[PDB]
Amino acid sequence: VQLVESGGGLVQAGDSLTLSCAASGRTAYRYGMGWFRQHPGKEREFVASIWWTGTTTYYADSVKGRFTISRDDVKNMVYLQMNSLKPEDTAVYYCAAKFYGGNSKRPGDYAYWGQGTQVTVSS
Amino acid sequence: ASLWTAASTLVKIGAGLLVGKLLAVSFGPAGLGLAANFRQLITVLGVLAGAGIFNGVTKYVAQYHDNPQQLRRVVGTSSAMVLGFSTLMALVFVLAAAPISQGLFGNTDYQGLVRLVALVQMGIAWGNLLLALMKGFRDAAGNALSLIVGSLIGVLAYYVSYRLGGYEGALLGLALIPALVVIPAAIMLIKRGVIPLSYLKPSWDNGLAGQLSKFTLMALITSVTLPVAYIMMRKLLAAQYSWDEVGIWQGVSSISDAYLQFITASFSVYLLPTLSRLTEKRDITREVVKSLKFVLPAVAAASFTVWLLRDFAIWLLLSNKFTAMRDLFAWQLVGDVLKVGAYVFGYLVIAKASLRFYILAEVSQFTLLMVFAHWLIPAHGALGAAQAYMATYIVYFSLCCGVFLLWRR
Amino acid sequence: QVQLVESGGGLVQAGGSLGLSCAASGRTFSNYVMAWFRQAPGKEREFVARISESRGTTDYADSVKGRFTISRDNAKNTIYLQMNSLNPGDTAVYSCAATLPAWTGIIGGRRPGNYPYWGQGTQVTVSS
Repeated sequence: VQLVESGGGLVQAGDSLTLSCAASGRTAYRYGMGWFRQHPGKEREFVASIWWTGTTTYYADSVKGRFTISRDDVKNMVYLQMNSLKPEDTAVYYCAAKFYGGNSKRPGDYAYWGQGTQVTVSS
Repeated sequence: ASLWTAASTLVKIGAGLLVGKLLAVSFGPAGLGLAANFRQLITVLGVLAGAGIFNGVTKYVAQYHDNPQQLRRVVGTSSAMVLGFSTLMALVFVLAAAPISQGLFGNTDYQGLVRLVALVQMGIAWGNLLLALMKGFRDAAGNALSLIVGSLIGVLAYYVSYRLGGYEGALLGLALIPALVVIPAAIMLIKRGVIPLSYLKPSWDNGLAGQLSKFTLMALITSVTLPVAYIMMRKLLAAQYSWDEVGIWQGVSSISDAYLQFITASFSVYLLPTLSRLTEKRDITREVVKSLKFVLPAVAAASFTVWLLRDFAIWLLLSNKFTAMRDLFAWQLVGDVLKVGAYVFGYLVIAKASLRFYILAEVSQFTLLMVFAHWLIPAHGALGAAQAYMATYIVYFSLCCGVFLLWRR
Repeated sequence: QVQLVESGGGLVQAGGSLGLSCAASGRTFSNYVMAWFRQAPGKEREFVARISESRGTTDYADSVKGRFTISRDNAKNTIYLQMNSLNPGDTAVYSCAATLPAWTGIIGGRRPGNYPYWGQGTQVTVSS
């Protein structure tokens, strides 16, 4: 499968933003997904992930309650609904995929990656 | 007689699917997963309440049905065991309602539900005793009509319980289904006039009580092995993932339990009485082998058909919110074949009434379930539980054949 | 899997006030019946307040009615609990809970067992 992201951009502090990851390929339902963030010059860090069955979702402490990860298997799309955006969320956001996965925090447990989308938030 | 059993098993299956469907559509995978540990306790109560002697009750009621003095001592000692154990069970449920809720649900938020079981289990113990007595007196009609009515009112009680009480009501409904059967069983026992009512006066015969105690140890051993195993496995699956993921794996077992129940009676009344009369090892092997020649292809064909229609089965019996478990079918349905296959070796141990071998078989299943769960579940979730269920009975079936071949020689 | 995060709580003088907020990370948040529960060391989690998923109908315990107020903000996936006229009888660990309408039934809206999704709990302590 191939992941193509979009939805990023520049927003003010406190507004919402939804990131979309379009997965191109078959058996997209059997694949678990995860959203990662990367600071310029630092390693990739875990933001959120969904279990391949779609029943369980995992979030980081700095993330839980604010952002929401969901899936639409009809359109093979994965979403990251971000709500109370703050300058600390300014990074490059990557969506990742794994077959029968989606329950890890490490990037090495995700085979396919997306091109990444930059989300900057001021104030 | 056997057509009465078919009528009972049919209404029980249809009602079980009906209440299983309503629970799924209403509360979804979180409800099916959270309720499974509670449903495990109810079936254990049907196995281990009233001292779990009702298999021995039916056996000895028919054995002494011609001797009036010994028949009264059998029913009298059976009522005593039921009365004493049902009361002790009530005290256990009112004093430990919070720790029992914790073990089953992971929190103490179901105390009132557990405390209510203290009254509900009384209907299970007394109801199953009245059913066992009707079976001992060869009253297949009175037994079947009581089960049919008990299934019909159970649907009515479940619907009213969940509409009013919500989810905890639906849980109360799941307990009220086997408990309410004491209402029609009692009415049927009265008007059919097969059993004198004075016989139910609690008396104590140390001879029959010790013999009936051996049936209590069987239910004791049964209740603290596979049920305990399945409880920790669902709890570990919920903690590492969610109760929603437990309901995904629970839907698979719930679907298989439908067709796996009719096949159970196909080699229950047809196999167990036959394995008791035979005494030669050659004649024992001639029926163990020939029973597998029928049981194995029957479950294989049935289970394969379920996998062929896994999507339709999920949509029909559950909801399309359970669609993720379609991949669980291949692993669980295989384990179902090997589990029911090894049942032939299990009913052989019961036919010989060997407590030693019965303990070894139950703990073997318990251990294999626990080792294969600590490895598969934390990594694969519901698929890990469906893989542990298959890996357990792949090894357990192979062990059962090796144990049988050593015993046969 | 709907997951809730508590925010708020701490010390407060008797008679004073305190606001408690619960944030939810999950889909279709407005579909859920949201509620507040409290619990003392050893006791069962006790109902406090509940807000419906449609018209916004509220329901309060007899021991908080008139003093506590619950409300929701579906645009921000958060619920709130304004606690006024606090007495030492309100010292507990307050938890927010989410569930769907079918789990509550017609008379089961105050039992904690009808709520499968829970928050982390926050400590609330009233002085004297």
